[PDB]
Amino acid sequence: NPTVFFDIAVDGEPLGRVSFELFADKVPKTAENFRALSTGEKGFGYKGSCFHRIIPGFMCQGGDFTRHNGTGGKSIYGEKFEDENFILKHTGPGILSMANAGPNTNGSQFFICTAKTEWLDGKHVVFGKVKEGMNIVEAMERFGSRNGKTSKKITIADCGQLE
Amino acid sequence: MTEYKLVVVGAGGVGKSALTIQLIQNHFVDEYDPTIEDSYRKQVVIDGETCLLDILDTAGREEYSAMRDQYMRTGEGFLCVFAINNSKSFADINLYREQIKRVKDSDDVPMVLVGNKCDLPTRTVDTKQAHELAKSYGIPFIETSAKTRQGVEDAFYTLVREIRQYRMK
Ligand SMILES: CCn1c(-c2cc(N3CCN(C)CC3)cnc2[C@H](C)OC)c2c3cc(ccc31)-c1csc(n1)C[C@H](NC(=O)[C@H]1C[C@@H]1C)C(=O)N1CCC[C@H](N1)C(=O)OCC(C)(C)C2
Ligand SMILES: Nc1nc2c(ncn2[C@@H]2O[C@H](COP(=O)(O)OP(=O)(O)NP(=O)(O)O)[C@@H](O)[C@H]2O)c(=O)[nH]1
Ligand SMILES: [Mg+2]
Repeated sequence: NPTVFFDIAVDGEPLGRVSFELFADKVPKTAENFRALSTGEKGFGYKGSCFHRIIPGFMCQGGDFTRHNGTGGKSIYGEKFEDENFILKHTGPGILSMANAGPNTNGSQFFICTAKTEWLDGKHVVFGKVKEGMNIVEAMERFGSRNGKTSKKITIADCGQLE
Repeated sequence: MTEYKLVVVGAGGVGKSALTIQLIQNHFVDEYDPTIEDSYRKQVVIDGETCLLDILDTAGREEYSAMRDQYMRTGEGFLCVFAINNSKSFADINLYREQIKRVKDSDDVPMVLVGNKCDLPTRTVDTKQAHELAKSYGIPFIETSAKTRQGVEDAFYTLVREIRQYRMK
């Protein structure tokens, strides 16, 4: 399974690095999308994008690199792609899962759980987990709010694939 | 200055946010941007009196219907929105009205029925059906387009008038 990293910044100041294991062995198409978006190798991707919705107690959501407002993003396969499978569940903090607009509408937006969110099981494709830097994700929560609006700009200052 | 707590409810995608953003920000964005929840404040003049509107824009998500009760308790009047091209959203109106009635323990709750998206040519809910539903509730019915602004101020101001009449008693 490949590993990718995000270097997180808060209003342009470094916070730290989060790395993720991507479950290519169970969800290869979905893992590959996130991997390629993390490297930028298709000519577009996560670098420079923000976490537009942070709700403490639930999750941190980001991945809109096209409109930068929470409505955009695109996959490496087209605007949207189908739900690969729902094998993996939202079991607790650190789970990495796809945002969507309903069935079969995966793009680039994703979320990192900060708690168990079992009512999302079967609706969002889980495809990875935080490997290192969960402390960083925990630290991001204070910049969110009940409706998710952030009080500082939380950005992916850099991202890529690790050896 | 009198404050009015308005809550905009209805099925997902009917245009609750588009209506609210038109009122607050005077523009329309043609994007899929589902709401979590948002609160807005706006001062207006209605029938010659300064009113302060506190507007809660809510998510239309059946999977979170239990989360509605808390804001139904606090809200003073409800804009109940359906889309004129979505017959399911028109049926869903009754679920919201029943929930408001049960949470607030009253048949007298200020409400306005709003049929949105009246700029679209292909209508599936006829005005006769909507008028008869509003009449059966004893509440006003207003047709709107958040896209063109048609009826938008009328919908919110009519709801304030319903609250104002309720408070007179
Ligand atoms: C009722 C209030 N509410 C609530 C809610 C729910 C609870 N509980 C439910 C579970 N029980 C057991 C306990 C109580 C408590 N407190 C609140 C909030 C804090 O009260 C304000 C949620 C929510 C989600 C949406 C709308 C309203 C909503 C929504 C609106 S778009 C959406 N979901 C799905 C979202 N697609 C997009 O962004 C699309 C546009 C892009 C392309 C999406 O893929 N993801 C990823 C997964 C998480 C989801 N976003 C999201 O943000 O979930 C927020 C969360 C707080 C987890 C749930
Ligand atoms: N043609 C037209 N489209 C409209 C109108 N009002 C909203 N829309 C469109 O319908 C879609 C849903 O609108 P939106 O206001 O986000 O709906 P909502 O009721 O707030 N949805 P949610 O409950 O998920 O927050 C958007 O694409 C929006 O541009 C309208 O009056 N006319
Ligand atoms: Mg909305």
